[PDB]
Amino acid sequence: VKKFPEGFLWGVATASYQIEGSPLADGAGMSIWHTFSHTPGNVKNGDTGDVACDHYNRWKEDIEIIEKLGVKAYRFSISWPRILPEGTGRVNQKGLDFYNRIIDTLLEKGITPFVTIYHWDLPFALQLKGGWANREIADWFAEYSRVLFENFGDRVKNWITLNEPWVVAIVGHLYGVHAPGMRDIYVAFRAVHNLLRAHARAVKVFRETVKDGKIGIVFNNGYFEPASERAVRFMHQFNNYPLFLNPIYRGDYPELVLEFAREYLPENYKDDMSEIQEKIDFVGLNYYSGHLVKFDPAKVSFVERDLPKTAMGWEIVPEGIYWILKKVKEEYNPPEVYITENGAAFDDVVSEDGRVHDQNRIDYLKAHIGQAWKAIQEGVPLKGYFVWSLLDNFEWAEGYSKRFGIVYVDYSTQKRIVKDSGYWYSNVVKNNGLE
Ligand SMILES: O=C(O)c1c[n+]2c([nH]1)[C@H](O)[C@@H](O)[C@H](O)[C@H]2CO
Repeated sequence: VKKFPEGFLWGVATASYQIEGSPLADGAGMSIWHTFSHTPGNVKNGDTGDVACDHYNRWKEDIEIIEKLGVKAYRFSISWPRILPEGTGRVNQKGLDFYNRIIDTLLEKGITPFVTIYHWDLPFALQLKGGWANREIADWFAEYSRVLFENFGDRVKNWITLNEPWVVAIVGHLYGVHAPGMRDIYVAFRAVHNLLRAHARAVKVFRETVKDGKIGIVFNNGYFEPASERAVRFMHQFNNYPLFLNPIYRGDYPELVLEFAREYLPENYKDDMSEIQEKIDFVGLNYYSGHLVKFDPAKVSFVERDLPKTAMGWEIVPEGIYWILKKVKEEYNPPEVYITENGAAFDDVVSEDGRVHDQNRIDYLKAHIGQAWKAIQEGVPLKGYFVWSLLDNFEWAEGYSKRFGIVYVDYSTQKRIVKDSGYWYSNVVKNNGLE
């Protein structure tokens, strides 16, 4: 048996735009994912977040599902434009009411809330003012954060500033695959820098406002391996937590990041580094996949390997999660770590028996939970693990076509069907580990 520490946090994870629907209900401002997904060509099948899982009306049912599964922590995000429709200034009481009911319900049912302040749904009003490209976002984010702390900090004690700022900056502003859909390398690296400055301003306000809670930040990570026998060192420093943690902990960008991108960063960016080092309480790592990497005249390309893949076409590489856990301890030694996301998309079918027999997702989860256990044995301070996702949801530019839930969602009726994964996971949580 692989048993976890006493009081280890077993959780599930969602994001506001991915599950809620009703993006303009009760005075909410538009977000950039609303305008981006309503632009033809940007999202698979013309899918948008207009309805999604209808969690905006079905929130109680979904929480009752979390409770019924015995899952102990729920990671969810707040939609900035529900709270402040123009991004700054006016506060919308109905948006606060929405998350207040979610928060109180979780606490009643003994589920611990983990709130992601920013999970990609920037108010459109602020995008008009440049969004992450604008230095003033540090102030706009700080004021948004202050609102959340004041309203919810009496009850929510675990906070995440940003979800995957690498994706926000690079996929949003260089690849243009995500909102706001831009393809400018200089904008993209100014967004990296501003995401850091905004994160740090939010931490600073947190210390002044919620004197008994904890705050951290979440990164996407890949397990990169070299094709022959440096481009791997780069991918780690650039795609993984070092891009942000080197500034946070060491006061500058990683070495290979500066080699590639010094010219794209603002000229006096080092002026902001002392503020950027605002102390954080934990590091959240997301992990999904491994990649084989070769040098190639960003001077990097991926080499496809055989290996089982998910419906995303992501190579299943469970040892990556142990690696990334060991490497973060080794490189930055954060006091606490969480796996804030881990999961897989598979082509899920409801059998005639009414169940979803996702043995592939179970194999995926079990393999990665084992590897996280190992890192705990070898001393990594991992305090929690979060499955992405509770529900099948809007998977960004893939639309509804990728299913990550441990609960199946039938979109034509909004019926939730717990998958074999969910039941299996429920048992892991109950036992506090693998049997
Ligand atoms: O780092 C990643 O690969 C990654 C995967 N995911 C994410 N980041 C985001 O945090 C979620 O909003 C996604 O829906 C989820 C599944 O694609």
